[PDB]
Amino acid sequence: QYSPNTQQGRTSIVHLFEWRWVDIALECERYLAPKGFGGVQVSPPNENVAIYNPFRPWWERYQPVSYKLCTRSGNEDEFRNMVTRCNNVGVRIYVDAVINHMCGNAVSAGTSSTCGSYFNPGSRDFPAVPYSGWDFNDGKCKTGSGDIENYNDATQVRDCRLTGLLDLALEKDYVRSKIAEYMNHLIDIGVAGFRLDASKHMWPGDIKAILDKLHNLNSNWFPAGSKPFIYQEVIDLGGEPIKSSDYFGNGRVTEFKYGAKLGTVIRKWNGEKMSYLKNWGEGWGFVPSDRALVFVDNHDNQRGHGAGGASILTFWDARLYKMAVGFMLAHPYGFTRVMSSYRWPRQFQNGNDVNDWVGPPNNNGVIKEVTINPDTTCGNDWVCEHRWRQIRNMVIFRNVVDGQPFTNWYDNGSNQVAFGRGNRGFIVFNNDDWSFSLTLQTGLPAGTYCDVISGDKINGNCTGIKIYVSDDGKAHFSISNSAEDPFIAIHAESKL
Ligand SMILES: *[C@@H]1O[C@H](CO)[C@@H](O)[C@H](O)[C@H]1NC(C)=O
Ligand SMILES: OC[C@H]1N/C(=N\O)[C@H](O)[C@@H](O)[C@@H]1O
Ligand SMILES: [Ca+2]
Ligand SMILES: [Cl-]
Repeated sequence: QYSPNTQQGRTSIVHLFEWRWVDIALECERYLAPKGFGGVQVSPPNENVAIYNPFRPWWERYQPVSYKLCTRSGNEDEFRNMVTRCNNVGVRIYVDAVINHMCGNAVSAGTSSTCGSYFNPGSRDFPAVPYSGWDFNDGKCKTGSGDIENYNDATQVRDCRLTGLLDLALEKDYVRSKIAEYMNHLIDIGVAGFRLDASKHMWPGDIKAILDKLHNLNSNWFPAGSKPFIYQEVIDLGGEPIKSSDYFGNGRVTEFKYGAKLGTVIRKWNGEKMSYLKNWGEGWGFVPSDRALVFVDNHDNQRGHGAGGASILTFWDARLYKMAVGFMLAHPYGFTRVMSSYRWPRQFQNGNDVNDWVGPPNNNGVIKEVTINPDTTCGNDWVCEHRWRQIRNMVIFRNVVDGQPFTNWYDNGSNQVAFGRGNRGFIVFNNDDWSFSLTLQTGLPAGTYCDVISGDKINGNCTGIKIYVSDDGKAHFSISNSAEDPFIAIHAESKL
């Protein structure tokens, strides 16, 4: 249950946030498969409320109306087509499962849904599922408002409404069955696993009951006995009665402390320095590596909607972001998820982005397709971080060094550090305000290696910086604090 089910040799998944199924299918074939990406986390594929005020925000997809595969990303046929094509090329699909709640209790009854399904929040009526008033925790929640009021009370955090979202009575067999019916439909379609949205707001035991109802993966693509990959979104930064460890029996958990701390260290906030990353991992109080799903930023906190705060690094901070992602992909801790976003007009007022609700690039509500520019970058406002040379090459770096131990660590007591992965790869970082020029032990076999951050290895030649490793495994590295990308990475496959 803790295995990603990716193809051997592929070690990361990418979140193609708000992408259309047709665009993801093409991407699997033209880019993801060729570049060695393990899989894709897709946005919720089930019908949601169509919110027009504000105009179609990204968060409307976290307010379910039914389990019909019909959204702004596409319909069920397009969804199945995407899963099939991606699987045939060795790229897995992971579904964002929104199973803790339905839509806001204050949402107007009617057919303002992505598939026209009728729903009535007021009377707890969702005929397309179907769910009724007997299927929600209204009578179970003990708060005066019916919403979660105090996170220090583990009970209301689970039984009450998260900011007004109707809370499903997950203890009922009927509700558990409708949810499992939905998930098994996806499993039989070919998905390899799920991101359980808002797991903190569900009892570990209720999740387990649901998981016990799931089938094994589609035997047309996976070996018999394969279980779906499960990673639960649990925000645990300490200081709360709920611990992410309470969920280890169901699968992996999102380690939000990872990005929050990496961000403060790289930004060099309050005395933090990269030299302190020598014992990065459990040594920093993180969950066990084999139970962790790590990432620098996620769809919520890159726009200040989750946990991590102002320390979180995103594509907006391009230079430092590439460094954080590089460190993450080079370090052996956890299973890595790469973010792929779209640009929106950030409008800061009193320290807060008033346009944090803006949905994906669109034409009157219809999501724009991902266009590919001649330099492999994307158009139509899709950022496509997964296509940035520095990030794409580190995704490959992780595959190449998979299994190799963390070794040959070096640091200058400040912000210039380096380390290798067995004898398959080596990486160097310079985050100090002065240049780095030193000869280091890399542990790599003698030869000429192409730096994969500044360039590529194309037809027996390097398009960027070249590194020369001597017989003793030593090599000289020179990185100016003025370099566009203040770090260098070389591996077994970038060797000339
Ligand atoms: C490497 O690049 C040089 C030009 O810089 C060229 O002369 C040479 O043929 C290239 N090597 C290969 C193997 O293509
Ligand atoms: O930040 C509040 C809440 N909001 C959420 N999404 O908007 C998360 O699913 C949940 O884990 C988090 O605790
Ligand atoms: Ca709940
Ligand atoms: Cl997440």
